[PDB]
Amino acid sequence: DVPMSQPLKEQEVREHQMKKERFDRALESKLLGKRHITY
Amino acid sequence: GEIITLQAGQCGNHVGKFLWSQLAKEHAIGTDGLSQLPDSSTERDDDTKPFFRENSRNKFTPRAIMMDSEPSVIADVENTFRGFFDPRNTWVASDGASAGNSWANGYDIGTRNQDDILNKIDKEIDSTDNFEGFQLLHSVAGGTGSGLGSNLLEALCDRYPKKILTTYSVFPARSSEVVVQSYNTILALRRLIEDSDATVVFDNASLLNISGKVFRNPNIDLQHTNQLISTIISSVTNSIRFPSYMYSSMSSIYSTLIPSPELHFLSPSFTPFTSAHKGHSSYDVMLDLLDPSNSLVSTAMNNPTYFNVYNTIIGNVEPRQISRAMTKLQQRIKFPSWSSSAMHVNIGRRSPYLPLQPNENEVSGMMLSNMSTVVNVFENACNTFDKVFAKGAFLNNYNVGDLFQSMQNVQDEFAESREVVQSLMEDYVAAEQDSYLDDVL
Amino acid sequence: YDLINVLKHLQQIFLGYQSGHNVLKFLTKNMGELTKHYRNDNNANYDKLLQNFELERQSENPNNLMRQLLMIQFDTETLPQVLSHYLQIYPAIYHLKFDINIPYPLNIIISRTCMIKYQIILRYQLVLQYHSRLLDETWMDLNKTPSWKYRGYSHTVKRRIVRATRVLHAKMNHFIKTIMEYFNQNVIDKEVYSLEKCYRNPTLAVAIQNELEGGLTNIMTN
Ligand SMILES: Nc1nc2c(ncn2[C@@H]2O[C@H](COP(=O)(O)OP(=O)(O)OP(=O)(O)O)[C@@H](O)[C@H]2O)c(=O)[nH]1
Repeated sequence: DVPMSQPLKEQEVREHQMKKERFDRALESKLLGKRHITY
Repeated sequence: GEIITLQAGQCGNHVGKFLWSQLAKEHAIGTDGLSQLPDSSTERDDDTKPFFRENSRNKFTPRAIMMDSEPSVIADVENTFRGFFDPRNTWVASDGASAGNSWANGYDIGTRNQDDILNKIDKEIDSTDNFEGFQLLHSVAGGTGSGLGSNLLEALCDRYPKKILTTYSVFPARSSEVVVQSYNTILALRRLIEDSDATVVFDNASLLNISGKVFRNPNIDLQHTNQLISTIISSVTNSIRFPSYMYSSMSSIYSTLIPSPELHFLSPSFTPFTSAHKGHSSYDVMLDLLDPSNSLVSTAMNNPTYFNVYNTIIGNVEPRQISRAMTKLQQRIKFPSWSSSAMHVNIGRRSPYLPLQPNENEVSGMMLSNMSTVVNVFENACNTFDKVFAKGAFLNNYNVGDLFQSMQNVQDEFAESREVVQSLMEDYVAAEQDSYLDDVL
Repeated sequence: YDLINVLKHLQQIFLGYQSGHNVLKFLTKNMGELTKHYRNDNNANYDKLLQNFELERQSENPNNLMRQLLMIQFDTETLPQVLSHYLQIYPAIYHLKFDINIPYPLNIIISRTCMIKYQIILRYQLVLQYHSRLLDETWMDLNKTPSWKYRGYSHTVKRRIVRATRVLHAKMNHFIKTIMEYFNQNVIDKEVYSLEKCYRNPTLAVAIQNELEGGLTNIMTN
């Protein structure tokens, strides 16, 4: 047959979650960077 | 921010008794003024400050002064509320019982004893700092009541030009005494055009009909209508007595409801309520608020021209029915093309210290409308006055003081009242036209 | 520690939830101070405002530690400036903010990121409430001053100047108040309700903090 089209609801929720994650990661990197690595 | 209540006439005394009882039950103050809440938790979300003064005894004295020419009704209200009101906030003019249902005698009583009332209101205002305005409870039909109301309105406009003054006035029903009662009304109405910053209208005939509808016994007592008015006043003040985020001032409500000082007469509606099941959704609540059989005034209009409408829904409501009813109402209510189609809804929180009203969990709603129905009752009253005046010269027999020394000045004052209410209704009916704001477009 | 009372206090403080009266009183008491501090420079003394704030905090009940530990401060940047700093957007007013020093062991749950979110939301709500207060004061000056309501001398002005600006103020009120009610009901009210319903029989405090920060994000990502 033909390759199935990627679902519309799937790409909508994916772009929403990706926008939210980009904002969250930007805000987290802006807030002093709690993540650390030490020696 | 603090507001003072003014109970004029026996009607004012009755409605003040009912309203203060209702508020004491809501704010858990009771008939003794003492805090019905325990002293272990001081966290509160209401505001008893603008309506109650709390002393070292933690007793809440109602911020109200009663003015009347009949001491018996005030004494009875004191008896039913022994230990609630302050005896110093009582004013009976020290003239004995009432005499004469004309506006002349009432206004003369007000002018003679104006100093005592001025001292009382000055003492009440000096008790606190953040004051905003007064609340007047009177019937335009009552002669002494209307005279006292007009006198205090003049005093508060030429004394406190910075304090917005609103009043509650109930127009009489279709009866016989109107032939003189209407007189007082228009005279008071004259001052209502000049000094009154805001006014909520009521029609006694529609009030009696709606009470007979909601009450089982058609023999409607006047105290039942007083209870209805106390409920509507407590409802419109719910946003003030229970502010959360949005509405914390009556100035904002009169901003969103009164567009211009020439148009400050609003018609109320409240539904559903008791005075025990829930069968009126918020959508149903609002479509009933639109229904004429739920307004506190005789509509007598097919399609009234709504100018600015604003409502407060009491109960736990979801915004979906809110939006559905808003869309339906915009499809139903017509606005002039020169004005805005503004519709605003306030979510009024319920008091946890108030006993549960019958029909629990039944969402209710109040609405205040500015339309051409108030001017219909105004036209009825003015037509009755014009008939009884141009047809019979009997008002020249019941006058006091400056009005009794000469009746020609009384006739001139009545003609001027007719002229100013005519100009007012003409401004109203012109506002219904898109050409009202044509001077800018 | 009765976390419910603490979260209620912080919602009253930074979110204005059921606390519009206190912030409205604080704004009405010092409208002139705010406008004189926002029209002047940073060198202008604001110690009078700080004294008023500490007096109001002293008049506050001592049990509300969130309000008893409330501290005020002046920033060097505006609210759109810090918004451009934290978020990729393009913008000397609104330099005020409030902060709380979360102690141990409350600081392990109430971190500093949520505190910064609270400060941002509080400054935003302060801007909104000050603008609504300015609109209310304008309506009061229009409806109470006799000159504004007075008319005469073949007016041509009332219908053209007064009526026009009154309609314009009505438009501004129908915009600001509408958007305020929308944001406080569809965003603030819903998030408050979710925060109320989530702590019912909790499982993980880290999960509670994650839900709180997710609600803050939904507020921001609107
Ligand atoms: N709804 C309602 N209206 C009342 C009540 N009492 C008086 N009124 C109004 O008052 C009008 C009658 O006039 P009065 O109340 O006697 O006022 P007055 O003529 O100045 O006489 P006094 O009050 O004794 O001074 C009626 O038309 C009613 O509208 C009441 O208890 N309930």
